[PDB]
Amino acid sequence: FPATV
Amino acid sequence: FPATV
Amino acid sequence: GAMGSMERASLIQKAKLAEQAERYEDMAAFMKGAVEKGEELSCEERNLLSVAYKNVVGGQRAAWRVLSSIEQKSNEEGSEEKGPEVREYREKVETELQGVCDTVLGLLDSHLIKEAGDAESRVFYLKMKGDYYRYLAEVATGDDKKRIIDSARSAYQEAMDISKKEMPPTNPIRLGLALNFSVFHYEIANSPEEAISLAKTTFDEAMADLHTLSEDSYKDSTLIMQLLRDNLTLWT
Amino acid sequence: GAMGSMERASLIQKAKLAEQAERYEDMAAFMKGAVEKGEELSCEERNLLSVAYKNVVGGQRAAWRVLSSIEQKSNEEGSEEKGPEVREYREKVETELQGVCDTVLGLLDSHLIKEAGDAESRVFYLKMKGDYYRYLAEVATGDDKKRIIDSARSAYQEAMDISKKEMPPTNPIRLGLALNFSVFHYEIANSPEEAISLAKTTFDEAMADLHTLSEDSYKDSTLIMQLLRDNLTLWT
Ligand SMILES: *SCCNC(=O)C1CCN(C(=O)C(C)(C)Oc2ccc(Cl)cc2)CC1
Ligand SMILES: *SCCNC(=O)C1CCN(C(=O)C(C)(C)Oc2ccc(Cl)cc2)CC1
Ligand SMILES: [Mg+2]
Ligand SMILES: [Mg+2]
Ligand SMILES: [Mg+2]
Ligand SMILES: [Mg+2]
Repeated sequence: FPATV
Repeated sequence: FPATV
Repeated sequence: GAMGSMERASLIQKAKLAEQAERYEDMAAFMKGAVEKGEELSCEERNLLSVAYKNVVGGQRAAWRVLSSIEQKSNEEGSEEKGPEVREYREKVETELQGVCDTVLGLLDSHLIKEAGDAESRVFYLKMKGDYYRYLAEVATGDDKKRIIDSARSAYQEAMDISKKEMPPTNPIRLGLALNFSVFHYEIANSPEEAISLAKTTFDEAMADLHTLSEDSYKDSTLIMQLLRDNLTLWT
Repeated sequence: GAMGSMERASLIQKAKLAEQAERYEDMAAFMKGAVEKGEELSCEERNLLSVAYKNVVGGQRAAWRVLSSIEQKSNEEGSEEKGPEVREYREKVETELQGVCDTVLGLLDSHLIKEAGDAESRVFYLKMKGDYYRYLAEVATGDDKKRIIDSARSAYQEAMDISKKEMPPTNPIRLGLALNFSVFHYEIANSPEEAISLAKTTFDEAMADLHTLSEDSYKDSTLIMQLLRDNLTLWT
C-alpha cells in the first residue's frame, strides 16, 4: 500500500 | 517485565 | 455527549495521555468531546484530532482488508462453502468503519470547516474531509459510490486550490494533502498518470523551496518528500 | 448476551477471523458468547478464549502502566500540580481492566471450572483464574488486596497440585502455569526466592523429560523453558 499521512 | 504466557 | 460534562482543557489533556498510552479510541472520544465544545481548534489540537481518528480508522481498514481477502478467497472456484460468517464479520467491521468516518465528517461539517477562515486550518480540515470520504470509497459498492468518490475529490480539490494560493510549496499540510490526493487518484479514481504527475510536481516544487527553510522546517518537509518519492518508486 | 442469537460454531469461526484481523476485543466477545452456550470447550477453543482475553487485558495493562508512571511522576516533590486528570484517566483504564478480569473470572466460575473434569482442561482454567486474579492484584490497593492475592495463589496452587499428579513435566500448560506462578511469586507476593526456585525446578524437570518427546512437542516445551531461563537471567 502507498504512503499517506 | 518478566515473561508470562 | 458523554464528554459534555468534562472541561475542554481536561479533554485535551486526556487526549494527550491517551496518545501516550496508545489508547486511540479513547483519544478520539476525548477529541470529539473537545470539538463539540464549539470553539476553534489550535494547530496542536487539530493534530490531536487527526492522529486519533487516523489511528482508529487505520486499524479498521487493516482489519477490513484482511477480512475482504479471506472473503474473496472463499468466493473463488474450488473453494468449499463456509457459510455467511466471513461476509457477516467483514460487514460488521465495515459498518463500524463507516460509522467512524461519518462521525469525523460530521465534526468537520458541524462546524469545523465553516469556522476555519485561516488557510492553514481550512486546508487541514478539507484534507481530512477528502481522506474520510476516501476511506468510505474504499469499502463502497452501491448506488452512492460515484458520489462518495466525487465528495472526496471535491474536498481535496478545494484544499489544493487554497493551499496553492495561500501556503508555500514546502508547507507540511500542503505536502501531505498532495501526497494523499495523489494516492486518491491512483487507488480510488483509477487515474495513475494523474497520481504520478501530482506526486512529481509536488516533489519538485518543494525541492525548489527547501532553501528558504530552517533546519526544523526542512526536516518535516523532506520527510514528506521522501514519502512522495517512495510512492513514485512503487508506481514506476 | 448480544451473542445469544449466533450459533456456537459461527462464534468460534468468527473468533478465528477476529484473531487473523487482530481484532482481539471482538475475538473475546465471540468467545464469551461461545462459552455462554454452556458446553465444554475443546483444546482449540480454550486457546481461542485465552488468546483473546490475554491480548485485551495485556493492552489494558500496558496502558495502565504508562498512566501510573505519569501519575507517580506528577506526585513527586517539585512537580507542578496538573489537576485530577491523570488520576481520573488512570482510574478509567483501571476500571475497564477490572471489568474485563471480572468477566473472565465469571466465565471460569459459571461454569467452566466446575465442568472441567479432565486434568488438562481443569488446569488450563485454574491457570487462567490465577492469571486474572494476578492482574487484579497488580492494580489493587484496598481492604481487598490481600484477599485478591490469596485468590490468585489458591488458584495457581490447585492447578500446580493437579498438574504434578496428572501431567508430564514437559506439558506446555503445566510449564506455562509454573512460569506464571513464578512471576506471581516475584512480582505480586514479594517472594523472589520462591519465584527463582520454582523456575529452576520446573526447567530442570522439563529438561529431564525432553527425551520422551516428538520433535513437535519438543518445540513447544523448549520454547517455554527458554522463557523460564529468560526470567532466571533477569532475576539473578
Ligand atoms: S498546524 C496543524 C497540526 N500539525 C500537523 O499536522 C503536523 C504534525 C506533524 N507532522 C508530521 O507528522 C508529518 C511530517 C508526517 O507531516 C504531516 C503529518 C500530518 C499531516 Cl495532516 C500533514 C503532514 C507535520 C504536520
Ligand atoms: S490444549 C489447550 C490449548 N492449547 C494451548 O494453550 C497451547 C497454545 C500454543 N502454545 C504456546 O503458544 C506456548 C508454546 C507459548 O505455550 C503456552 C501458551 C499458552 C499457555 Cl496457557 C500455555 C503454554 C502451547 C499451549
Ligand atoms: Mg456494507
Ligand atoms: Mg495539475
Ligand atoms: Mg480504582
Ligand atoms: Mg516446591
